[PDB]
Amino acid sequence: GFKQDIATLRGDLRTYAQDIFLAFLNKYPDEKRNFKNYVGKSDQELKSMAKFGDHTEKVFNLMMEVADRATDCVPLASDASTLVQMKQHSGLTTGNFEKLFVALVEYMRASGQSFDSQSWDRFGKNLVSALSSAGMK
Ligand code: HEM
Ligand SMILES: Oc1ccc(Cc2ccc(O)cc2)cc1
Repeated sequence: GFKQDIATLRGDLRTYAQDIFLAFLNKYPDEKRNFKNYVGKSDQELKSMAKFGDHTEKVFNLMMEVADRATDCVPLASDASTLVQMKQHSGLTTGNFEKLFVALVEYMRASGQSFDSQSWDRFGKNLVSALSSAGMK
């Protein structure tokens, strides 16, 4: 289930972080509005850009922590507040997060693998709720 999936993702985190983010950017190309430096690049080109590798991994490092601290796919209020309050998220709305988790669930649903895609969909919904409750528009 969900806890095992966190262990699976962590076991190959660089590869999952990159592949899931690329799945997001390719499903929702207008999301590059927030990622102007990733425009006009193939997947292989992006995976050779230092900040793409570094930042993607740091994002999924924290995403796996927030998942791990959750109870029944419901994140901590402190983790939602950190996500709303981060200088780097000043732009964003809950729709940006909903799209990331739609892409993550579809990636899991297409993978060869026994991911608990249902639990990740709930986690994305519940994180969106926590973000809205903690002040994200
Ligand atoms: C649970 C989901 C997410 C987590 C854990 C998270 C975490 C992070 C972290 C740790 C950073 C700092 C990266 C660094 O500077 O090395 C970051 C930066 C950023 N995040 Fe998020 N993030 C999440 C979702 C999103 C979403 C959905 C978007 C936009 C659609 C987004 C946009 C950004 C941007 C634009 C930056 C800074 C610019 C950049 O690093 O390229 N984040 N995020
Ligand atoms: O180089 C970066 C890549 C992504 C982000 C935020 C983020 C958003 C969605 C995602 O699936 C992974 C990361 C920040 C910096």
